Amino acid sequence: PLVVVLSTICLVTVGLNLLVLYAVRSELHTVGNLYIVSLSVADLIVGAVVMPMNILYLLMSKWSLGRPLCLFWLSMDYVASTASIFSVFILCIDRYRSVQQPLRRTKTRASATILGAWFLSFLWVIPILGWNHFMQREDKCETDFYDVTWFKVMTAIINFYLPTLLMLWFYAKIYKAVKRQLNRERKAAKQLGFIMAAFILCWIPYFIFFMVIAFCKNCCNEHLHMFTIWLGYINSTLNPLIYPLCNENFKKTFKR
Repeated sequence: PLVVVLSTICLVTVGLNLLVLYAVRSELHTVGNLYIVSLSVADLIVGAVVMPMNILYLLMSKWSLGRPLCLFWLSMDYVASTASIFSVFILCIDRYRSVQQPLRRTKTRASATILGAWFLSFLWVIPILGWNHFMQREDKCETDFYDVTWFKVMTAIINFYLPTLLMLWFYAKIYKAVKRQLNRERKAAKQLGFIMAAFILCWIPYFIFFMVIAFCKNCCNEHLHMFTIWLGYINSTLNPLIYPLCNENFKKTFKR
C-alpha cells in the first residue's frame, strides 16, 4: 500500500528533476537561474540514493543493508541534505550580492562558491567515518551516535537553526532594500519566499521531532518518524514543483 506510493514518489521526483536538467542544458543558461541547478542536483541525490534505501529500510523493520553500505547511504543522506541547505543559503547570498554589491564576476565566482559549499558539505562524511577509530551492532542500520545527545543537538543547531536565522536576516535585508530602492523582482522575491516557506514548513516536523526525541521517555513514535522522513522527502520533491509554476519562461521551456 505505502511502498507503491513511495515508489511513485521516487519516479516522479527523478523524472521531473531529469527534465529540469534537460531544460537547463538545452537553454536561462545565464547569471539568472544560476544556483537552481544545485537544488536540482541535490534533489536528484536525495531521491535517487536515499529513497530506495529508505523504502528497503521501511518495508519491514530492520533489514540490514551492509555496514559499508549503511555508512555510505547515511553519508549521502546527510551531505545531500546539508548541501541543499547551504545551496539555498548561497543562492540567497548571491541574490543579495547581485542586488546590492554593484552599487559599491558573478559567473566566475559562482563555480568557486558551489564547490566550496560542496566541500564543506562533504567534510561531514569524516565524523561518520571515524567515531571510535581515532576519536575514542550489525542488524541495526543506524551506525551513528545515539548515546551522546548534546553532539546530536549541536549538529541539529548548525544544520537547521543557524541557516534558518541567516535566511530570515537575508529575507529582511532584501525586503528593506527593495522597499528603499522603489514587478519582475517582485515575482522573484515571491518565488524565493514560497521556496523558503515550503522548505521550513515541510522540513520543520522531523527536525523538531528528533530534537525533542534526542532525549525523552516517550520517544517510541517510529511511525511518525518515518512519516516525517517521507514528508521531508516530499518537500524536496516539491521544491522543483513550487519552482516552475512561478517562472513563466522556464514554464514554457519545460512545456516543450
